[PDB]
Amino acid sequence: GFLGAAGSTMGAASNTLTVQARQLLSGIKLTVWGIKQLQARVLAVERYLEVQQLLGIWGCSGKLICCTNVPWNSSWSNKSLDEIWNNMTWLQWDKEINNYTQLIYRLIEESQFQQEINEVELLALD
Amino acid sequence: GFLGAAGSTMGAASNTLTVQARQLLSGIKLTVWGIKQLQARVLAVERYLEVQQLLGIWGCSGKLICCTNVPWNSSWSNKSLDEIWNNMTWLQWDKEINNYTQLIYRLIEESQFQQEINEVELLALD
Amino acid sequence: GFLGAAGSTMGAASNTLTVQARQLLSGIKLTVWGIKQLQARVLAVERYLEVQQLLGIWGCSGKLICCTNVPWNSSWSNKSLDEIWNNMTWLQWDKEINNYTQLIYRLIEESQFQQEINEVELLALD
Amino acid sequence: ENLWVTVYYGVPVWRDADTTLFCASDAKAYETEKHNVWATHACVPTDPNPQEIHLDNVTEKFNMWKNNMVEQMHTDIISLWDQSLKPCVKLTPLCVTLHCTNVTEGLKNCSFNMTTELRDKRQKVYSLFYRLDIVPINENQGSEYRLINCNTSACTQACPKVSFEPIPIHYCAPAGFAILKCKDEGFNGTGLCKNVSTVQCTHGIKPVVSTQLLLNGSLAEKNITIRSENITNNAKIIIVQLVQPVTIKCIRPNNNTRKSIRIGPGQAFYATGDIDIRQAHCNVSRSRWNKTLQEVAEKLRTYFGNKTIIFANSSGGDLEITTHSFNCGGEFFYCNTSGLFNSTWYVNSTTLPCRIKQIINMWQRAGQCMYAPPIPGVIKCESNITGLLLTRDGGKDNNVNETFRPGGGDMRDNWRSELYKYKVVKIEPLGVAPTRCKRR
Amino acid sequence: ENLWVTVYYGVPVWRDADTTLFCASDAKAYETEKHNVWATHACVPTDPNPQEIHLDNVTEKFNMWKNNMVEQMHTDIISLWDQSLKPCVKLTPLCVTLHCTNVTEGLKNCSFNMTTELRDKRQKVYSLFYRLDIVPINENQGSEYRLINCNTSACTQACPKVSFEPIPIHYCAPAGFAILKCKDEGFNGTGLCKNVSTVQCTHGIKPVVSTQLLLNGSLAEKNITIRSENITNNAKIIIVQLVQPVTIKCIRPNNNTRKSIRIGPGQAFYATGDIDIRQAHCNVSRSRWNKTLQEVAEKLRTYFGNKTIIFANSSGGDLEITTHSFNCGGEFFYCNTSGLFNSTWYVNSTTLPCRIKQIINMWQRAGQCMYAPPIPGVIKCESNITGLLLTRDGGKDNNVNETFRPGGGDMRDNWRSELYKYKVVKIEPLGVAPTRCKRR
Amino acid sequence: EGLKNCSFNMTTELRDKRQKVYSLFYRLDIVPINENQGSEYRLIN
Ligand SMILES: *[C@@H]1O[C@H](CO)[C@@H](O[C@@H]2O[C@H](CO)[C@@H](O[C@@H]3O[C@H](CO[C@H]4O[C@H](CO)[C@@H](O)[C@H](O)[C@@H]4O)[C@@H](O)[C@H](O)[C@@H]3O)[C@H](O)[C@H]2NC(C)=O)[C@H](O)[C@H]1NC(C)=O
Ligand SMILES: *[C@@H]1O[C@H](CO)[C@@H](O[C@@H]2O[C@H](CO)[C@@H](O[C@@H]3O[C@H](CO[C@H]4O[C@H](CO)[C@@H](O)[C@H](O)[C@@H]4O)[C@@H](O)[C@H](O)[C@@H]3O)[C@H](O)[C@H]2NC(C)=O)[C@H](O)[C@H]1NC(C)=O
Ligand SMILES: *[C@@H]1O[C@H](CO)[C@@H](O[C@@H]2O[C@H](CO)[C@@H](O[C@@H]3O[C@H](CO)[C@@H](O)[C@H](O)[C@@H]3O)[C@H](O)[C@H]2NC(C)=O)[C@H](O)[C@H]1NC(C)=O
Ligand SMILES: *[C@@H]1O[C@H](CO)[C@@H](O[C@@H]2O[C@H](CO)[C@@H](O[C@@H]3O[C@H](CO)[C@@H](O)[C@H](O)[C@@H]3O)[C@H](O)[C@H]2NC(C)=O)[C@H](O)[C@H]1NC(C)=O
Ligand SMILES: *[C@@H]1O[C@H](CO)[C@@H](O[C@@H]2O[C@H](CO)[C@@H](O[C@@H]3O[C@H](CO)[C@@H](O)[C@H](O)[C@@H]3O)[C@H](O)[C@H]2NC(C)=O)[C@H](O)[C@H]1NC(C)=O
Ligand SMILES: *[C@@H]1O[C@H](CO)[C@@H](O[C@@H]2O[C@H](CO)[C@@H](O[C@@H]3O[C@H](CO)[C@@H](O)[C@H](O)[C@@H]3O)[C@H](O)[C@H]2NC(C)=O)[C@H](O)[C@H]1NC(C)=O
Ligand SMILES: *[C@@H]1O[C@H](CO)[C@@H](O[C@@H]2O[C@H](CO)[C@@H](O[C@@H]3O[C@H](CO)[C@@H](O)[C@H](O)[C@@H]3O)[C@H](O)[C@H]2NC(C)=O)[C@H](O)[C@H]1NC(C)=O
Ligand SMILES: *[C@@H]1O[C@H](CO)[C@@H](O[C@@H]2O[C@H](CO)[C@@H](O[C@@H]3O[C@H](CO)[C@@H](O)[C@H](O)[C@@H]3O)[C@H](O)[C@H]2NC(C)=O)[C@H](O)[C@H]1NC(C)=O
Ligand SMILES: *[C@@H]1O[C@H](CO)[C@@H](O[C@@H]2O[C@H](CO)[C@@H](O[C@@H]3O[C@H](CO)[C@@H](O)[C@H](O)[C@@H]3O)[C@H](O)[C@H]2NC(C)=O)[C@H](O)[C@H]1NC(C)=O
Ligand SMILES: *[C@@H]1O[C@H](CO)[C@@H](O[C@@H]2O[C@H](CO)[C@@H](O[C@@H]3O[C@H](CO)[C@@H](O)[C@H](O)[C@@H]3O)[C@H](O)[C@H]2NC(C)=O)[C@H](O)[C@H]1NC(C)=O
Ligand SMILES: *[C@@H]1O[C@H](CO)[C@@H](O[C@@H]2O[C@H](CO)[C@@H](O[C@@H]3O[C@H](CO)[C@@H](O)[C@H](O)[C@@H]3O)[C@H](O)[C@H]2NC(C)=O)[C@H](O)[C@H]1NC(C)=O
Ligand SMILES: *[C@@H]1O[C@H](CO)[C@@H](O[C@@H]2O[C@H](CO)[C@@H](O[C@@H]3O[C@H](CO)[C@@H](O)[C@H](O)[C@@H]3O)[C@H](O)[C@H]2NC(C)=O)[C@H](O)[C@H]1NC(C)=O
Ligand SMILES: *[C@@H]1O[C@H](CO)[C@@H](O[C@@H]2O[C@H](CO)[C@@H](O[C@@H]3O[C@H](CO)[C@@H](O)[C@H](O)[C@@H]3O)[C@H](O)[C@H]2NC(C)=O)[C@H](O)[C@H]1NC(C)=O
Ligand SMILES: *[C@@H]1O[C@H](CO)[C@@H](O[C@@H]2O[C@H](CO)[C@@H](O)[C@H](O)[C@H]2NC(C)=O)[C@H](O)[C@H]1NC(C)=O
Ligand SMILES: *[C@@H]1O[C@H](CO)[C@@H](O)[C@H](O)[C@H]1NC(C)=O
Ligand SMILES: *[C@@H]1O[C@H](CO)[C@@H](O)[C@H](O)[C@H]1NC(C)=O
Ligand SMILES: *[C@@H]1O[C@H](CO)[C@@H](O)[C@H](O)[C@H]1NC(C)=O
Ligand SMILES: *[C@@H]1O[C@H](CO)[C@@H](O)[C@H](O)[C@H]1NC(C)=O
Ligand SMILES: *[C@@H]1O[C@H](CO)[C@@H](O)[C@H](O)[C@H]1NC(C)=O
Repeated sequence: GFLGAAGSTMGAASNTLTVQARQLLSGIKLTVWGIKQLQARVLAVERYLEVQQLLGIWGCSGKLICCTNVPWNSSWSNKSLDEIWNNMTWLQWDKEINNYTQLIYRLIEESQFQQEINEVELLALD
Repeated sequence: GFLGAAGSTMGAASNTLTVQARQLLSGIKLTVWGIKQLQARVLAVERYLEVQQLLGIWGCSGKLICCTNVPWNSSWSNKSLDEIWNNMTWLQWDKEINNYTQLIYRLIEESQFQQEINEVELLALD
Repeated sequence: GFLGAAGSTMGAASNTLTVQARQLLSGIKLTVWGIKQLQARVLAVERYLEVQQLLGIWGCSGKLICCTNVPWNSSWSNKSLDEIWNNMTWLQWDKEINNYTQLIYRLIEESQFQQEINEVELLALD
Repeated sequence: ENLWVTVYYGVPVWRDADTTLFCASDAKAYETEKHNVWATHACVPTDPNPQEIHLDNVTEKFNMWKNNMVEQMHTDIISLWDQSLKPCVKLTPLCVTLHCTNVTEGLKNCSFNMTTELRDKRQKVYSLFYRLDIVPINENQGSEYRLINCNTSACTQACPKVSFEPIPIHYCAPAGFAILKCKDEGFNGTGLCKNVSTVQCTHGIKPVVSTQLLLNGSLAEKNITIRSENITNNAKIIIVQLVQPVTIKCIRPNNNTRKSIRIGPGQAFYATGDIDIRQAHCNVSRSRWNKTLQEVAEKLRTYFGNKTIIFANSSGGDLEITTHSFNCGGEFFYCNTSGLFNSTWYVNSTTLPCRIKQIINMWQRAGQCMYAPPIPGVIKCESNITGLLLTRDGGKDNNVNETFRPGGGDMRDNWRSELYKYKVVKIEPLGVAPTRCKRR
Repeated sequence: ENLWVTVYYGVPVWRDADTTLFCASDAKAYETEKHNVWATHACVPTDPNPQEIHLDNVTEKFNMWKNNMVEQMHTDIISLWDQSLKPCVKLTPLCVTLHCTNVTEGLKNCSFNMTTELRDKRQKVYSLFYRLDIVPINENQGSEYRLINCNTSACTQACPKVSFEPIPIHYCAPAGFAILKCKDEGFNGTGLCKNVSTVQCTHGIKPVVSTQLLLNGSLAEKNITIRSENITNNAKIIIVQLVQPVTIKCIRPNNNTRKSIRIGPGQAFYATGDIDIRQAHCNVSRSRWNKTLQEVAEKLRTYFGNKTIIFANSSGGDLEITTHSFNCGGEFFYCNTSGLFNSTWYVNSTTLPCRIKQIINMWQRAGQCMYAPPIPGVIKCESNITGLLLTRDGGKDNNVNETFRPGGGDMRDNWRSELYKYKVVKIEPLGVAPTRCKRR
Repeated sequence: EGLKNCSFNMTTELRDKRQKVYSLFYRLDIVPINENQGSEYRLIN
């Protein structure tokens, strides 16, 4: 499985996922290059821990292909799943979708990964 | 939702959770501030990583509101669920409960997240 | 529960787990100790993180005794589960299995955690 | 009715923290080389917006004294000085024979032999000094003085491009640590503050060096404010912060200038070139101050009961401490605070002269003298006075006349001046509770 | 029956590492600016309790020779020396014309010109030197000597407030790494140790400044102990650790004193004030050593067969190596070890004089001389010899007389002394096994 | 042309003797100290 490969249409692109995930975290007296290494590792680690933190409040840091019933809001792009998986492509998709994403990166953290035990109240308590 | 909010009673306080979780992780040559930032980010990262490790061995890093059938030991405060979620409040709760907490912060890692495949042995092996 | 203890046979050893897991993360102007502490914590942080990344793509970071339907390949060892839990021992077991480990540490990231929603496609989409 | 252990994650639980803290500000130019000792963009400009929120109902005990931050900032500022001075000159050749002359009082007029840019040629070179820069070498002789440090310590001149000018710094707590702000002026630093908030980074503290009188610090409201570790320890510090501002505009009345001499090839020393000569002075008209102090005394009597009270001068101790003292621009003042603290305060129906100095022993360290640059200017201070480092007399004079002197008791306390409102804490996201459940 | 891949997390599996290691100890004062060369509390006092645990049946191959810690400590401790000396004086104002004289042997009595606190006035100043501090400038003349470094190296004197006194450091491993300890004395550092344990941080290891004889490191049990990379390489080092200690109480018998002279204005050099004058000495009584060595010989015979054996002097090589050498207080010794290694060990039915030095070339570095502070004291050592850097004669000379000389061939091996018992490892939590299951 | 042959006084390893020492310089290493004189150049820095 390759790294990058975003011109693979989005479903076929997902024939690869986890090798890119490894690239998120590993490359696959004081002194100048030593302080640069230290700073670099921390920035990569802290950025890596931010997306794992997203995969906390989004859920799915376990199941690394993610489910919620959060609404796909029809104010976003109406592009078909058929176009998306089999003709359209990741960089190009984010460059279409980013104008919506600051909604989604909060509206995603709904009850399923923000409030659902407040609903388990009715399942398990009287 | 706000940050902090401990004076909301513990159930209503839980109307906020995930935003405080973000605050655990990001604020929402040598040079003197440079080394201090580098130390600071590492301490935050490791401390944030210490509670993810707790959410490992306690379970529930995959589900940031948590379940186990571990005993609520009646040697602890007998305060009612009704009082707790609807009149009591998190600082004022921990400052009543800390005396017990170290027991829980070990006894919580019972078999459900500490041993249970040793029991899935009975479920899946002859 | 002790640290280490690999000479307890692999099942009896697994009477303990999570206390060894804490040891993965905490020990339970400047002089050289100041910069070496900072380097040290980051290498541990990265390492702790690297294995959590494995427990992403292998799954099971949410259930720290792990399951998959991935093949046990008969080219590795035909040694019995009976031998393994009750007579064999972790260091001596890795000194048998290391000759295969690099195969498994990729082959384990089969679909169950690497791809499986591509299969949930048939479960949930027409 | 059964119960189990349950956990809610990220719930607000917090405790006092021995944690590290880090700088932010507005960006002054984004340039890493922007001329400054405090925060030359080496301090990261983390969000200048104080994104604070109400701790509605959140009752907290504050602790101005066992606070980490005082010691942290104190250690910090001293490190800022070192890692602003290492970038510029050590004056290791400057302790040398100084000859001096007397001119219209205590601004001494002087010349000396030194290395040029060449480590062979002597050069005769010329500078003013304020008398308090020098001491006699062995005897009362016209050629025989040394700089006041040389006796035990080495000096370092900072580039005029290391401006000591107090740009505020915001301390951020790093994430998983947080700041609690006592959200009232009607408060003293120990016990409960009933109204409160949280901040990721503090409102700019204002690290004006300050020696006895709090410059530049924010006002109170409702009443004048008084703060101390323990008021029954008469010897240890009393901080005042005022409900009313006061303002001072001290001046060097003398047309005095940079003279630049190479003392070694990389090493530009700033000698002091002259223009009649008059003592440095200040204007703060008495009656505003007087009736302010009349209320300061009343707030103090709200501890002590109905005493007549005096504010009296600091005396006998080191001039570095016993004057009120501060920077303006990049040059340092040592004012005979007596004229503003020689005053009396009954119960019933009720301007400084100053010395300039080029050498300072800042934070009272051994070694590591700073020779401040002589600023090129008829220098003008333009600043607020807003609070007092008082001391109450060791005269436990049995309920009659108990009284005060201002002091430079700790430069930590010159920061407590603002740090009092901020309590730094760890969040522990570990919400163990009873409820019921079974695993999914 | 069928099987799948499965993983247990965090089960015990480990391998050797290039991993970094960090300090712990007790806190001596919690002052960040303490008087100490090894740990000014900038070494974090990670738990002083060794929370060690059994490795019952855990058969771990050890390797004292491919161990990372020797090289790491060698680097770390050299870093500490520089980080203790950078704060204190370099002695560029000291390599100069020295005039000297002879007095009751080779503690030369001397004077020189130098800069004072002022970069103009020559001061004539006076000090003792031990003869091995100096060399002649060009020719055999009374005015014509220089300090022994100046030929190729610059000197630097630590404040007497940077004690070399050996406070132990405990090496912690970072988390996800650990120390394995051979839980036996009846062991040598290569191959299996059958009885073992693990700890996060090494039990106390003395920095052990040592040069030839292991001082201060602990004793064995069951037998005297021998360690080598390869015993058949007669040239490379042999280490001994004894079952029994011997104590040595070396002395400067001369009442000699700190003379502080200013050498630049922030810079303080410690010249050496005098009181009869006698050679440095070490009381140890022969027969305890003699019959201890008779067992060292018997342990060694287990490798070689029934030889009569000799321990003989180090000779001919640089005095910095070829004398036994160590600190007391802050001042260093170089002793004629011959008097304790000039001895014979049959099979059949079978105290030193010393030179002080004010200069040392520690770790055999180019540059970076230490002029050790001459101590204000009749210095007394109160310490244990416990082991030997032996060297067996390279001349193979077989079947008659095979024999040894003490050496100092690498100060890495002066640390190997105690390090042998510790193996530093990564833990890999990656427990692949067969089992069988289906996802929940 | 433009490779000047030069000598100067300096300290040695002793902080006393003005050792007379010798070096070449390519001309662009130096400038005149004040005036067009054979003893009177400084390093261009
Ligand atoms: C807090 O104490 C501070 C000193 O510790 C006070 O800060 C500044 O101190 C300096 C030196 O004493 C003063 O003098 C100069 O001021 C000018 C100001 O230029 C700006 O304003 C003019 C219009 O008035 C405008 O034409 C210019 O373009 C600038 O926008 C500076 O250029 C000089 O470098 C030098 O700073 C300052 O006046 C004084 N104040 C400020 C804001 O700089 C400070 O005033 C004290 N603050 C309080 C609240 O007490
Ligand atoms: C390992 O080698 C070390 C030296 O390399 C030995 O440590 C110490 O070395 C110094 C200098 O040679 C000795 O001299 C002085 O000792 C006094 C002792 O003060 C303490 O004891 C008295 C009572 O005896 C007590 O009243 C005091 O409060 C102190 O508790 C110190 O004040 C001096 O600073 C200086 O250290 C030491 O005697 C010597 N021993 C110790 C334990 O300090 C060390 O002995 C060697 N250890 C082994 C196992 O061989
Ligand atoms: C901080 O705590 C206070 C209470 O100390 C909150 O104010 C009010 O608290 C009551 C708690 O019972 C909330 O329920 C109300 O109770 C009254 C009877 O006491 C009832 O008549 C009302 O119909 C309601 O059930 C009440 O809503 C709440 N009112 C508000 C919004 O002020 C306060 O809200 C808490 N503040 C925070 C954390 O924002
Ligand atoms: C005490 O202050 C005086 C006045 O600044 C210093 O004396 C001499 O000052 C003049 C500047 O006024 C320097 O230059 C000379 O100026 C006159 C015109 O005023 C001009 O006719 C001459 O050709 C020359 O340029 C003069 O160099 C300076 N003298 C010295 C010794 O530098 C005096 O230096 C101060 N006293 C001490 C002890 O430094
Ligand atoms: C700069 O250096 C020169 C020499 O290069 C200094 O000249 C010296 O000045 C003194 C008078 O101040 C001359 O008189 C003699 O002084 C000694 C010591 O005080 C005294 O014992 C004698 O009786 C006599 O008065 C001295 O001959 C003269 N030359 C030398 C080589 O010392 C000059 O004073 C220095 N100037 C500055 C501004 O530093
Ligand atoms: C304003 O400051 C005071 C302290 O100046 C803060 O609380 C007070 O703290 C002191 C010392 O902890 C307490 O005083 C001691 O009380 C005992 C018992 O009566 C007495 O035996 C001792 O001699 C001593 O006086 C004091 O009780 C305590 N309470 C009060 C109301 O002052 C206070 O939290 C701060 N309050 C505000 C609104 O800023
Ligand atoms: C000292 O008093 C003067 C007024 O005499 C203050 O202003 C400065 O005055 C000087 C002349 O004394 C000015 O220099 C001249 O400026 C013109 C116009 O730019 C130029 O063509 C001439 O060649 C000459 O340089 C100077 O510009 C003026 N301003 C400054 C900042 O020096 C002066 O502020 C007082 N001294 C100090 C150090 O503040
Ligand atoms: C060799 O060691 C001797 C003895 O320490 C040094 O000789 C001279 O020592 C005396 C101090 O004992 C210094 O001051 C003189 O002391 C006597 C009393 O002892 C007193 O009567 C005198 O008035 C005077 O104060 C004297 O300065 C010192 N001699 C020198 C040359 O400085 C001698 O310094 C040592 N040798 C060398 C080459 O330095
Ligand atoms: C400290 O400095 C002074 C000078 O300020 C030194 O005085 C010099 O001492 C020497 C004898 O040691 C005198 O004799 C001459 O020495 C040269 C070189 O060895 C030789 O070629 C001549 O034949 C003659 O013997 C010399 O005249 C005298 N003055 C000077 C200017 O050199 C003093 O010795 C120094 N003392 C110390 C302890 O460093
Ligand atoms: C104590 O030390 C010895 C080594 O001093 C440790 O094991 C021994 O290691 C040597 C070198 O690796 C082995 O020697 C070589 O053996 C081969 C095969 O017999 C021979 O051809 C070579 O000439 C050479 O002698 C030696 O076999 C090996 N094993 C033993 C049992 O000595 C030993 O692990 C350490 N033991 C303890 C209890 O500390
Ligand atoms: C080192 O080994 C050598 C050689 O085996 C030992 O040297 C010999 O030591 C004896 C005393 O044990 C010396 O005897 C003395 O000789 C003097 C001068 O005639 C006499 O006055 C005494 O009564 C006594 O007999 C002997 O000279 C010496 N021989 C040689 C060749 O050096 C030595 O003892 C061993 N130990 C040390 C610390 O050197
Ligand atoms: C060198 O031998 C002396 C004995 O003479 C050792 O003890 C020190 O002796 C000096 C006098 O030579 C003592 O100074 C005196 O102390 C008393 C009481 O403190 C005071 O009244 C006198 O005015 C004078 O200061 C000194 O206290 C004493 N102890 C020390 C630590 O110096 C000395 O230990 C031997 N020298 C060295 C460097 O060890
Ligand atoms: C090293 O330093 C010595 C001095 O310690 C230099 O010797 C001096 O050299 C000059 C010529 O270059 C001699 O002539 C005189 O120069 C003055 C100053 O311009 C002039 O006014 C006189 O008319 C005369 O020409 C001088 O006598 C001589 N000695 C001294 C004590 O100055 C030497 O040249 C230097 N060498 C190097 C290579 O740097
Ligand atoms: C160490 O391994 C030994 C075997 O090396 C364990 O010893 C016994 O192994 C038998 C297997 O039949 C067990 O029944 C015994 O229970 C084990 N010994 C005992 C008494 O426990 C030994 O326990 C393991 N050591 C530890 C880890 O304690
Ligand atoms: C990109 O799309 C083209 C379709 O023309 C395809 O042939 C090519 O292999 C794709 N490359 C990938 C998989 O990124
Ligand atoms: C004081 O200064 C004047 C010049 O202003 C000078 O004539 C006189 O000699 C000086 N006197 C003393 C004692 O310094
Ligand atoms: C300072 O205090 C002393 C009394 O301690 C007093 O005599 C003096 O006049 C006061 N003022 C000054 C300017 O010294
Ligand atoms: C030896 O020292 C004496 C004083 O003890 C002195 O008189 C003599 O000149 C010295 N001789 C040499 C060659 O150092
Ligand atoms: C050192 O060894 C040599 C033989 O190499 C011997 O002659 C000499 O006496 C020994 N002792 C000393 C102090 O040189």
